[PDB]
Amino acid sequence: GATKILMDSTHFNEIRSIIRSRSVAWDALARSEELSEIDASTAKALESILVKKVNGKTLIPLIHLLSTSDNEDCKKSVQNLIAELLSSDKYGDDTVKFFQEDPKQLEQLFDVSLKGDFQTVLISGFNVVSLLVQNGLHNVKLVEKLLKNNNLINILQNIEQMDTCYVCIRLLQELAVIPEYRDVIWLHEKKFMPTLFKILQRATDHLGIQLQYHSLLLIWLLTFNPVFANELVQKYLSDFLDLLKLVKITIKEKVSRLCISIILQCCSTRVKQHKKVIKQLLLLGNALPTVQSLSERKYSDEELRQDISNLKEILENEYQELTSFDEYVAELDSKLLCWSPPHVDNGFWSDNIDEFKKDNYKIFRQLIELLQAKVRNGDVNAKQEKIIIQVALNDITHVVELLPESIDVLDKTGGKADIMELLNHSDSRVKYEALKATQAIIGYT
Amino acid sequence: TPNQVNDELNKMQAFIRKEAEEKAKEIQLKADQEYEIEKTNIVRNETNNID
Amino acid sequence: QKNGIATLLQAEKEAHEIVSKARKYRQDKLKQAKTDAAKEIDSYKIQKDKE
Repeated sequence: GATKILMDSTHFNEIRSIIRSRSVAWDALARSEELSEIDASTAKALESILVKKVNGKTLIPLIHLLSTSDNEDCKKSVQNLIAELLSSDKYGDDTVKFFQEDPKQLEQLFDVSLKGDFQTVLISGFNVVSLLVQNGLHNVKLVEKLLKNNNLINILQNIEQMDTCYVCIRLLQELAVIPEYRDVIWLHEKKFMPTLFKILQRATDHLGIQLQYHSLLLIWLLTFNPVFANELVQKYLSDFLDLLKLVKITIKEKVSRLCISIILQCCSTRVKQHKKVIKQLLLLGNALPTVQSLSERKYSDEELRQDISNLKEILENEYQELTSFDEYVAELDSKLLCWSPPHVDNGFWSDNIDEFKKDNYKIFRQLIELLQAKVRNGDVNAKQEKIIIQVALNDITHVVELLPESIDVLDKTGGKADIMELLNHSDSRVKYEALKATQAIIGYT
Repeated sequence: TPNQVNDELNKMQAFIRKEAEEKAKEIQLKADQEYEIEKTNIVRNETNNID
Repeated sequence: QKNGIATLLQAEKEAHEIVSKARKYRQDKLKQAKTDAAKEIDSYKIQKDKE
């Protein structure tokens, strides 16, 4: 009736079909006086009224067999019929109203949920998770109770059973659907982190990717809160750097855009001092090539591709500055250079090496434009201009030495002639750098 | 057989329903984050002007 | 066979409709953001007048 989820995955469907297929007679229990005869009669009648009237009458009656259950099959069928009537199209919101009128009515129901065998800890928990974040009924009690559940602890932590793991996980995400109710889920998140890292490791190697997808979905939903996302990458760097590779290698773009948007949320400006995250991730995680290949890749969703370009741009924004290549860009834009080991250090030369030529050697063109402008006009060699043009000569020299295809431009830009005309200068240093660049053009012929 | 055909059709509608569900969810989350963010920005500008 | 074609076309219609719901929700989020900005504006004006 009102917000009935978890009808998507076929697992919950096969589970609901397997549990509700059990054979138990409420009339036989009424005849054997195993429980309340009135409640058993209402149950036997409701069974035939379901499988094929309003609720609230048998609500109190089912509680008799709920709070007190002599048989496990009785309670199992009770909770099964409970969750089935909750998601029932016939009853729906009416049933929800029975939970909405009295908040303490489902409290004991939640107290009787998640106990004993793995079969019985599923359905009662399904109805409980369904009610906890249902419509108007919200309690920190159900969260605190479910978080400390040791019966559900092994259910969610089961790496053997994928069905139980997926049921408990999807229920975890569904209960975290309200971020305000996710605070406790975020505090106890240490236990959910392990199964997540497990889904990530199993990811690195039918519908089996749906579990990892819902898990990554819970991760991104928890990253929605900048506080929980503040300790996100600040906790596990190991499980964090395994995102982009497995997401790119992931066929479906669900988990791909999930890891992309979650990691983007991790390095986001919205997170305090999130620069260190993207820094180490692009450093020890080699996210440069991953972002390059992902940006060169394709995506079906618009949001996935847009967030891809945005995250790649965000990474490339502070990655270029380490080793600041923009630092020289300021000197070029201001047309004033200085003494710095920018073209001197080989590492700095290797860092901005990839940014040297973008579109038709745009950066190289911007590099030769300054010297050419200091050549055809002006061209007065004293103090500043001399050391600046000399530094530009040595830098453009290291550049042409690095880029073998960078020669073809120097001839068409009039740079070969200005470099050769720089052979004879007033300063021995300018002539030395210019002769060095001359031998550099002479290096490959 | 045709049974698997209609089942495949229902499966297709199911896949589209799942894609649409995850999309709507992502829309709601993005709505929460964007609402908080925009409110924060407006609050920042207002706090600056007020100060 | 036709059931599958109709399920597929209706699937595309459901995907586009979910996308439209996402757009309407986004514009609505922007609207709620402007409204919250308005309330914050009135509160800031009240605080400035009070100061």
